[PDB]
Amino acid sequence: TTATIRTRKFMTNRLLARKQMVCDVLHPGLSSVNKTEIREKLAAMYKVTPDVVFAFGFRTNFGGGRSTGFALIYDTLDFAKKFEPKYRLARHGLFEQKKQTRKQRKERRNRMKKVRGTAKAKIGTG
Amino acid sequence: VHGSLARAGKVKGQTPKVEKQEKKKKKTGRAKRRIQYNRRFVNFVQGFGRRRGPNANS
Amino acid sequence: MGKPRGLRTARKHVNHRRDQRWADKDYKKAHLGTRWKANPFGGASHAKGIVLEKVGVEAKQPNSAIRKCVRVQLIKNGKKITAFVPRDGSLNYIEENDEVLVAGFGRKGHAVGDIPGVRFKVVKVANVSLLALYKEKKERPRS
Amino acid sequence: GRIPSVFSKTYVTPRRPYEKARLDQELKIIGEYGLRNKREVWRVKYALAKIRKAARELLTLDEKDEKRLFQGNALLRRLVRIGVLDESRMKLDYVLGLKIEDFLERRLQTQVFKLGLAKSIHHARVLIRQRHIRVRKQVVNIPSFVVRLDSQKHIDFSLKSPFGGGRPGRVKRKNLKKNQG
RNA sequence: UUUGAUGGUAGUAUCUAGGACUACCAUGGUUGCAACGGGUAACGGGGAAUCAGGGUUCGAUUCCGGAGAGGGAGCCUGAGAAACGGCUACCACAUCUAAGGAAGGCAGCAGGCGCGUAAAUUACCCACUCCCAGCUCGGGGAGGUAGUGACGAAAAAUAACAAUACAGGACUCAUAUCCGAGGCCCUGUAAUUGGAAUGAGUACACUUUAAAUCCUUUAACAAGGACCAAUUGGAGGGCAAGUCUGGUGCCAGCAGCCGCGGUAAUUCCAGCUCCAAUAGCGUAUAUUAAAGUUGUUGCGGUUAAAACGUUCGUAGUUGAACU
Repeated sequence: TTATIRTRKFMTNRLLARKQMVCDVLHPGLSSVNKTEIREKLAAMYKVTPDVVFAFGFRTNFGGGRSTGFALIYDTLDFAKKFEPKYRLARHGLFEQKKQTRKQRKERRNRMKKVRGTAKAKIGTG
Repeated sequence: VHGSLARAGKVKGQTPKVEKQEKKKKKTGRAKRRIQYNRRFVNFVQGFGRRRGPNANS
Repeated sequence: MGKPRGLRTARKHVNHRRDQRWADKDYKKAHLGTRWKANPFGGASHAKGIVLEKVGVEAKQPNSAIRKCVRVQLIKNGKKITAFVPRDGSLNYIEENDEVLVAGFGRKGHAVGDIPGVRFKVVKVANVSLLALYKEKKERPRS
Repeated sequence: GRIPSVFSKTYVTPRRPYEKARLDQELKIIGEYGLRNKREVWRVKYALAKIRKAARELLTLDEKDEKRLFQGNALLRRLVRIGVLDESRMKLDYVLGLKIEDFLERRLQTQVFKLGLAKSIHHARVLIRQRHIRVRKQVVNIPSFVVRLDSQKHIDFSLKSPFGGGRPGRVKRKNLKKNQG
């Protein structure tokens, strides 16, 4: 497989303790890569404990054979859970909360406008 | 004044309705322009045809 | 011939061509408001209507044939016009008081050929596209 | 929003539609380059007329005034980097002599025939649009790829292709699949 | 210009100038260089369509500005509103009512009726761009994102390489507007047959994204035409294209115009073919070019349309040389 992850546009910043990096991934024989096995071999790039890799952005070139994609390396495991647009941990699966469902929720906040303080209507019928 | 109108469709109850039954899906756009390219150059008589036509019978 | 060739006659020139454009028959046709007052079409390409009677227009001589037109009242402002139907068949396919779609004929409003006065042309009848039912690719519903 | 389809529209239909002495000038252009139809023909004629009017209205000014030169050299460089015109003819007059029948042979659908690989100019539309061609690393699936001048050194196969053998047909796989049935 | 019109003057009023409003004087102010009035199928501008130039037509429409939320008027709070996803009334429409009464404005996003030639989902989320709040975190049908989508732009399926079958000219050569051999630097028609490719689909997984789908990337499947089967128009001229065959007989009809048709039709209706542009193309209305038929560039006025019957004449337009 071996994926030949070669990295460019490399720059680090301790403004948010990160390593900005775009990586060139080659697709030699089979298909486009899956993200979770790039992790432990980009944890063979600098050995940065593969659950803190977060290499989430990719697009395969035309014809088949290449992929230039973004990889932001946090330094610590909870600086990875500090700044972090939270739907990126929705991909690196740790979070799924609160069905709303963004239509039933936006009629919750309008139905409970006709109560006064106590909200005695939410306890009876539902 | 006006006589009548019911003489409409006199041809359609008169023609003996012969049909085609066949004819062969042909070479379309990419290959149509090379079939008709050689028909500009298949024999190409190279003659003054004495006031003739390109695709008549004779 | 004529025109003032002095340096400060831009006042006269744009006055004149404004004055004299009102002799042109093509300018003044589109600048008088009669695409709504005189046009039984509502200043537009098509119109819909409901027919009244299927009639025979006597064609202008040298040609001599009754021409099988249809006199229709369009619903936009209730005016009653006469349209021509093409492609013989075309009146055993009408069956009077079906809703019709009507268009122009081609000479930018006024009449065209051997048919005197008739300026409009029937396009669809009862939604089923008269040019396509003439070649029997669509069938008019028996409902 | 925005203007999204910012047109710069090609595919100009001809002025007078039927007359033969221009209709059959362009018909054997489809013969010598096995094109699709007439819209590929006047597309480059549309492309030729814009660089002409550029070179026309540049020629209405004097050298050395910097209006003429500075859009001048950017015109001829984009031609010779493509390479339809070349390095002996590098001023504003020889571009006016350029007609279309050298522009329609700088396309990659004819470059694949000028090297002994296509075996037909009508096979060359099929081989390009079957993902069996490559320029310099890139697999290209269009006939109208205008090639650059130094890019001419690198049109080869891709070895991504089933020639020579990667899933080799796969009608070659079907060669030994028709036997068990 | 009574009932502010133009100015002076003192005031009031407003955040402030000001006839903005009041009181008193003055009689001004605009006008053929088009005022005033009317029309407008008029929101203005950036800009859009089309030409060699000069131009004509359009601009409801994503950007700036104005304007308004059924029709008018009024107004509260607020730094900011004459706010209507605030209130108050009248007018018009509608709503509930146990008949006392109570509330309503989708020219926000979707959706329904209606009018119509004429215009899509009662979908998903704030990851984006930014905005707002007490404000790293909430909210935002602003916004992004799928579903409809031939308005419009772009790249391009509908075959390709060979064999013999039958066949053409041409190349060598018997020969020369006759004629054989290698038929051939040829091409067609072959449900002859046998081969090489392949994306169209399809399907594991992948990438994709807020979560997705589609494309791209894709392990397995997938072409022999009988099918994965391209149609829209025309074949008198203008206008590239059968003096084809049956039908009808100034009929039916066709035709933008010219013209066709009256028991031989190059124009109808069909068969057999052919030609144009091609995932397109035909028709209708408008508009630009064509138009040297609106003429500044650039027309015409003896007879084709056109020098006032005549001369004065103000506005206007044009005006000798000289430093």
